[PDB]
Amino acid sequence: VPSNATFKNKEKPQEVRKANIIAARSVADAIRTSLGPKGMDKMI
Amino acid sequence: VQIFGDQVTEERAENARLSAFVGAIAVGDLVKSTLGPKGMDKLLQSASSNTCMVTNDGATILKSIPLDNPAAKVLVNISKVQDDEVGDGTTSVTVLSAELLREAEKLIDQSKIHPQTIIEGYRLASAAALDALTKAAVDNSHDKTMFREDLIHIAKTTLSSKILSQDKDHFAELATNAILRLKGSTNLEHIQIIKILGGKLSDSFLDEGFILAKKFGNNQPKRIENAKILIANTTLDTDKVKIFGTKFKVDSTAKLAQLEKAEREKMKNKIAKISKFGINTFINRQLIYDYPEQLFTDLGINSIEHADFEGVERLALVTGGEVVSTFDEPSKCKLGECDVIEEIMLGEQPFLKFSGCKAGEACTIVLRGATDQTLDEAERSLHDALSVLSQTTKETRTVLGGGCAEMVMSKAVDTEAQNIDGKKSLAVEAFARALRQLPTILADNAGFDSSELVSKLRSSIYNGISTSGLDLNNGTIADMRQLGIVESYKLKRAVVSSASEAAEVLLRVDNIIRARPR
Amino acid sequence: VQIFGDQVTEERAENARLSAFVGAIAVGDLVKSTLGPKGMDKLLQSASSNTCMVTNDGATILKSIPLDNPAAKV
Amino acid sequence: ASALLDQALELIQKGIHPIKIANGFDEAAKLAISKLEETCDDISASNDELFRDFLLRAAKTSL
Amino acid sequence: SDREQLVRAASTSLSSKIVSQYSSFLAPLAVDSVLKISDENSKNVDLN
Amino acid sequence: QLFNNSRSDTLFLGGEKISGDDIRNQNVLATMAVANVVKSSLGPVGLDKMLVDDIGDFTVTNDGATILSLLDVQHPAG
Amino acid sequence: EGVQAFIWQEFASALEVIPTTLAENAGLNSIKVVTELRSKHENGELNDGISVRRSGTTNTYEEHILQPVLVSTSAITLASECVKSILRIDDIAFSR
Ligand SMILES: Nc1ncnc2c1ncn2[C@@H]1O[C@H](COP(=O)(O)OP(=O)(O)O)[C@@H](O)[C@H]1O
Ligand SMILES: [Mg+2]
Ligand SMILES: [Mg+2]
Ligand SMILES: [Mg+2]
Repeated sequence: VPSNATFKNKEKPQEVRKANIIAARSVADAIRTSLGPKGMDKMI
Repeated sequence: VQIFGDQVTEERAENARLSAFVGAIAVGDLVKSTLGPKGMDKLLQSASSNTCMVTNDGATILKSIPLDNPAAKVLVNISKVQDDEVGDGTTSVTVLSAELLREAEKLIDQSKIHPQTIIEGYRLASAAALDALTKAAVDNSHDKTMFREDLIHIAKTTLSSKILSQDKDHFAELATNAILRLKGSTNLEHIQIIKILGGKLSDSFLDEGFILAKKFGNNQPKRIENAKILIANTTLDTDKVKIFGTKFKVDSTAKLAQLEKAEREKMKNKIAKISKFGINTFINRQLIYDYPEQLFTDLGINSIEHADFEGVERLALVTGGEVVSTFDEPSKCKLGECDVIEEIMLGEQPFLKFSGCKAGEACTIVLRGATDQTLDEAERSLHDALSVLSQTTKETRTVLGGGCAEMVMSKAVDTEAQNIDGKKSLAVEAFARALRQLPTILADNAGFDSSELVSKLRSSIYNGISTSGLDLNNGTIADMRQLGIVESYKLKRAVVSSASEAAEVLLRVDNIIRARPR
Repeated sequence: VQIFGDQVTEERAENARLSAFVGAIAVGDLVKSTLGPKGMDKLLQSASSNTCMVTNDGATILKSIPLDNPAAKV
Repeated sequence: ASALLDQALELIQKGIHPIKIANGFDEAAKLAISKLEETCDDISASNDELFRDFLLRAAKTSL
Repeated sequence: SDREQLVRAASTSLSSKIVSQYSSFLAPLAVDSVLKISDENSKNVDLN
Repeated sequence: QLFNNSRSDTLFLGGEKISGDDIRNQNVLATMAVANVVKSSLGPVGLDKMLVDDIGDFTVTNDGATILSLLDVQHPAG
Repeated sequence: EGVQAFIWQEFASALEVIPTTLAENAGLNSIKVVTELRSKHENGELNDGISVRRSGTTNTYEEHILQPVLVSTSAITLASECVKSILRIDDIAFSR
């Protein structure tokens, strides 16, 4: 059950995908406050 | 004594080499994860302009990433040459050329073999590998039914690694019909690719006729039935008089008023010669002024201006006519006919659509995607698929893919390795194990154990069955004839030839002299 | 979010497993030619006083040569 | 601890007050301890011969 | 062409826009603009 | 007000982005800073103000139309 | 009965962010609304939604609140195609 089959290598892509999701959800949080009739305008 | 100068980096002997081996390992590991249908795409961020690109092609990755290693550029150039001559397999060439050095790294180290002796091992191994791959090829184009079916299997194999792999089932017919309409002429200038935002990837449809984005004249109607299409090389513009090199000498303004009127009648007489053809549609290569445009309204002639150099030949072949310059003789330059010139709109930009033309010698592909990162890859995904399908028209020899081709070539290498006396026999067996690294990575990127799949595939071919291959969906050994995996012989021959020659260059480098950068 | 302070080098990925194995290769290749009766001695250049030391033993060679790689310190 | 914070971040985005999240973890902590306390058994009834075996069992796990 | 379905959908699509309070006369404005171009083929209705 | 907020944590912006009540607080201070001028100039009992271009010339303007025109305000809401 | 089914459970819960945001921006409690949303949407086939004027759950058709189908259809399609493109990035390399 252990020690057999295969072992995962180069686990950085697992962290790269996490860094891409966290950075994308951070952008979606600022625009989330503008959703619906109760949303607010964003001055840039 | 330092003869070279200040700030001159040089490595010699064991320092000179192992700079080329680490260079191939660093370059090979970048495209190692992109090999196979389960491979992962790599994102490239530019140091300036903040431009990002998502690409699965091993050639486009090596061109964007700056590399100061002289041996790294060796693997970059072979990826461009493989992209120039074929366009597919650029990732496999970089990996296979790197695995030849990884095996040769232990040959000089563990077995203590001279580098030139290893070169003689690849020469005898590559000669036997190309002979076994040629005999495994199957003749094509003898039957028009089998020729069309083989092109569908090639498009499914190339697009398997692309992001199109989900929708490639519907895209196999998209890329196949574009090649059959070329009538044997191989060019990608006749195939147009338009990017559109919105929808889904599978919404991409094949264009009947030729579609090119243009705009009608101000007073010209959108839809004309049975319109005649003509393309003119000459542009309607102020020509001076004839030879240029002149200016008017006006003694009195009484003749100056009739002088400008004479220039208005010159372009008016040129349109009168065009109206002798009875055309309902006119196409110009460059911008048309408003003065000649009004002459097309009274004559019922459509106008298309600002045509690109590629758009001139794409439109002329679909309609069947040829580009007219002098307009003098009406009998020459017989013109085709288009059924529907009515313009449609895809997205926020209207696209002029044609239907029911005489010839399909040129094609147009419409692509729809969510972001430009997908559209940038969707164009390069079909560009690699249409390149192999276009080369398959002239080159009919095809072989089985799916990791089977690399294993069949390695079978003949181990057969002739037993009859080769000397230390160069170890370099011959190293070429066979290097061919097994390509199907090994196919299992690693798919999440399956490579030691189990390669061992079952290696022992199955020695039993006399050459149709066995790797199935990544079920994670077992399956037949390539049933799964429909077919690749062209020119594709696999270019991978083995380019990788074997690239590894020979870096094994011949005993010194590296780096001049001071400018 | 970076929990570590400034000028803190860490490798959580393939770069760590690569640096650990290659770090032992340079250590093994240094004392490789010193194994056997046909081996050759090594020269040590001192950073102070310019005192040269020539020894075939691998214990003095590894302790005298500074090594910042933890894989080498093992 | 980080697993409790990962599940709490999802509850904060839903509009739950952080104190209401902490109040739920305190009540759920005593329910888990009281449940596992009833499942375990007392090994003190064994003699000194068997008591040494239980010490060898937990030793190999921590090693 | 339905004045009940188009106007109520145009004012609802405004939502948080600053014109929501001005949507009284603006909702028939966007409806009557599209109704001037009618086709049975459901063309994209160019906004030029 | 108070202490400056952290700069783009996980947000990865090249500029400065502040959220919460700090924006509406600075927006009020933008209108209150420009009001204290116009305030004392209102009514018959109001007094004129003198604006200087640093080049040696002065400008006496009672109403806030030219005052706000001459004074450079870089605040977006100001 | 598969690992693909376990992913679909998170796909349905991911769409709840839109009605949750409507309550957060309006000051109402999201769970108190969703608790009423799950009960009313079980018997009712459609038109049950959140109304910002009445601050609660009521019939959106009687309130005239309506949106085209192409707005919601493209929102689900474009979101699924973007997630597929993001999850395929295994690394980010500096280029020229
Ligand atoms: N559907 C499939 N099943 C099994 N193997 C495949 C499949 N599609 C592609 N391959 C293998 O992946 C390898 C790489 O294919 P391709 O992407 O065309 O070249 P590259 O990866 O060099 O761009 C090929 O050698 C082929 O054997
Ligand atoms: Mg390919
Ligand atoms: Mg422990
Ligand atoms: Mg809206």
